[PDB]
Amino acid sequence: FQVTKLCPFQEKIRRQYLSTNLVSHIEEMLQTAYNKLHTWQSRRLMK
Amino acid sequence: SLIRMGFPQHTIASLSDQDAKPSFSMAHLDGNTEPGLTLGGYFCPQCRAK
Amino acid sequence: SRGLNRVHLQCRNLQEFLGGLSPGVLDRLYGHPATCLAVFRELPSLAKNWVMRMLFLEQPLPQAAVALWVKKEFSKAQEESTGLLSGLRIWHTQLLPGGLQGLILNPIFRQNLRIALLGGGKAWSDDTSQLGPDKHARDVPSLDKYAEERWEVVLHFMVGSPSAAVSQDLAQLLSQAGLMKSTEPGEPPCITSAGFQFLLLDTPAQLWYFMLQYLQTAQSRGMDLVEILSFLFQLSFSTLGKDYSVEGMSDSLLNFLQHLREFGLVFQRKRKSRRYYPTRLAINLSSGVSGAGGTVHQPGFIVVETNYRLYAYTESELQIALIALFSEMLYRFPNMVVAQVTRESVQQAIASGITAQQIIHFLRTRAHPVMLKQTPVLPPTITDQIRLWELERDRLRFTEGVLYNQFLSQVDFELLLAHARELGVLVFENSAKRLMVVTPAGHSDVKRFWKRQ
Amino acid sequence: DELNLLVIVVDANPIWWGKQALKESQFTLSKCIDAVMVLGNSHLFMNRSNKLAVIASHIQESRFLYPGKNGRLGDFFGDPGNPPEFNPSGSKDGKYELLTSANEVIVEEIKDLMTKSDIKGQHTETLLAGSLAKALCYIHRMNKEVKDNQEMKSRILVIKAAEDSALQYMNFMNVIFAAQKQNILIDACVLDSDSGLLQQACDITGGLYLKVPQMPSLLQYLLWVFLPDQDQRSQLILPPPVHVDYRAACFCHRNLIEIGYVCSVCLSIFCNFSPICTTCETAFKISLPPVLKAK
Ligand SMILES: [Zn+2]
Repeated sequence: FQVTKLCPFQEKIRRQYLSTNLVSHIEEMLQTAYNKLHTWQSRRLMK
Repeated sequence: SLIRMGFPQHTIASLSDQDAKPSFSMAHLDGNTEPGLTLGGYFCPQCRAK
Repeated sequence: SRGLNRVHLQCRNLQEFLGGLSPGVLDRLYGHPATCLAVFRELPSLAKNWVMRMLFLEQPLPQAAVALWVKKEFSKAQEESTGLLSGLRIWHTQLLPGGLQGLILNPIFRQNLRIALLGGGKAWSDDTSQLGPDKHARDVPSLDKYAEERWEVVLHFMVGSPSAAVSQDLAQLLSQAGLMKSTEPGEPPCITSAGFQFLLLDTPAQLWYFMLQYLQTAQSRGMDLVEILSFLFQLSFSTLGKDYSVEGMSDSLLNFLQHLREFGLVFQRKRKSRRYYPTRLAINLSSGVSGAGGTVHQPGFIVVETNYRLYAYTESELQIALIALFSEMLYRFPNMVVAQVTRESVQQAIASGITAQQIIHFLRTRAHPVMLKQTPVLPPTITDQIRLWELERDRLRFTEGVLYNQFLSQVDFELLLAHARELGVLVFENSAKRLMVVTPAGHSDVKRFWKRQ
Repeated sequence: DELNLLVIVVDANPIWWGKQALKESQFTLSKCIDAVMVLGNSHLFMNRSNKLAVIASHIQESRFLYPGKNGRLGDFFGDPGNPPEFNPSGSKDGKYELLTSANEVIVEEIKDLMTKSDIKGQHTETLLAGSLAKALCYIHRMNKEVKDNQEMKSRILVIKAAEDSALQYMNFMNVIFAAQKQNILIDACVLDSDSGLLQQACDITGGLYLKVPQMPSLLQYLLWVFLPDQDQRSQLILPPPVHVDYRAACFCHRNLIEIGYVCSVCLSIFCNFSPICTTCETAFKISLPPVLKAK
């Protein structure tokens, strides 16, 4: 996910009129899946 | 025996006008199951999937 | 249609007749009894909702609020109500009272609009006709016979007065609307082509046009007195006046009262005074645009086998003189078997008019017999035979005109064709033989253009 | 040709209307009747063959203002579709004859209701849920007779003026699903009090939860927006868009449910922290509470 999310970041910089209506639809559900993986990155307990 | 019941909420995906907003159930929206041109839908309170 | 399209719809005939009136008469028309009629006769919701908008607003509003009230998906229906806005002739577009193109309604009509909806006063409960506080206390079925007699006399004038000898001037009245035709070799008038359809639906909507027929002269007759008098029978029954109309009347009010009583919408007592009571047929005038009734079993039933169309028989005294007026059928020995050798009798009536849609309407819609019991279409294959009889009268043409022959060039004859076409005197042209038919009405004008070119 | 019907639910609360006049208000209980005087006349102006039905909402019952329940408008109906035994007033409907008699029944019926309000039983508030239970039984009785030829296109108008009481809010939701089968529309006209149950009647059936600001500006939001014709309401757009959203949470619990579970197998939606039963007499296996309690 660290390298996949970087691909559209270097592509939407050439069309600012279209990139506005393309960041307010997928970010709401993507933050939930990323939050579940960010906790286990620093989790040091098996229970 | 059953656990975890989904309690979604009804939204309109707009503020004042429907055509002024990107409507609901479009292309870039995560709801790619039934695409088209609607006016509103539900979303999971634990995942925010419209 | 030959003069009945404006009768089926009431809100369209009122807007067309209002456009050709005097400015002083329209001022008195904008009254409180007329506010409940310009909206009730309508049907679309857009034309009826704008009446409430001009009542609360005290200042003229611009067109910006109208183009925005349709939001975004409603301007298509706005163009349909645009032509109706000029029909009633009550709004007015100013210059810029507070924005751009301010729309305002006539304040004379706005004052009387609140009297019959919100506000009130006193003169509304003092004048007769529009009110007349009086109850009914007379035998109702006894007065229903007089309502049928008023319409039966009109049928005698359409045939030729077989047994009537009344002095009612109803033959010339119906001739102005294209219903009755004067006989050329004789003197009793007959009937036109559009008059046959009136004797089929039997709707009280035609009687509304007869009341406004005398007003079309525009000489010494006002509409404010006719509109306030026509509202009496529009309130169904239990709407009288006892003797209040006797004290408050004049010579003009008595003239319109005698003509309305002979139509079949109101009954008047002896000596043309005392108490008056509206008939039963006036209820269907305010209910819808048409109506049915008059039978409980429908003994009539036609035949859908052969092609001569055996019409129904044995009913009452209404269908006896009705079928003979259509095309004069035949009858045999038993209970008047009508229409049994229809081959030459129908062609006798079609020679004086293209009465093709009235025979089909009488054959299909006579008492609703086949469409209720059977299932397939009522007419078999006669739909093509009826059209053949109408084309037989198109084989010839009796018209006069002059013909111009012997020209010189071909490009010169094309210029002359535009002279008779613009004036409206051209009938048929021929560019291959250089021939043009000109009516004698404009013969003195076509000869002048040829001598100059 | 065509008939219509409008059921107005007036929240006649002597407690709320009795205290509004103290705050220097010009739209009190005496002026609330004028709203029916205008809406009842504008409805008949578009079509003289319509019918009027006004239902009140008192703190003890839902009295029928028009027609009343007394010996005048109870057994015999004064509807315009009954020419016999009713024609001194039901004959000149085209002005102020039958329209005045329609408002006179409301004034005559409210006489017995205003005098029967000794408020000696402390406070009971207005049973607002019982008002809609009487409107469905009235529109179904007339529909069975008018189903032939005619169709009678009607609506449901609700005017909210106060809160609820100790009544079970489940009864207020039974009239919502019972009205969807007949394909009818339910409205809502709040004045000061706000509730989340009345807004549900406008989202399920497709109504409109309108919020009235000041009181004297009431004739504008009940004629164009709350039009019984409901023919151009899809492209009308006059009230502001709905911003807030109130639904339903737990039944017999003091928490906002969003992922919680019921007690066991019944319908009382509670929470997820329940290894055994709660307020019933059932049981529940211990094959899931050991899993949910961990994480
Ligand atoms: Zn339980």
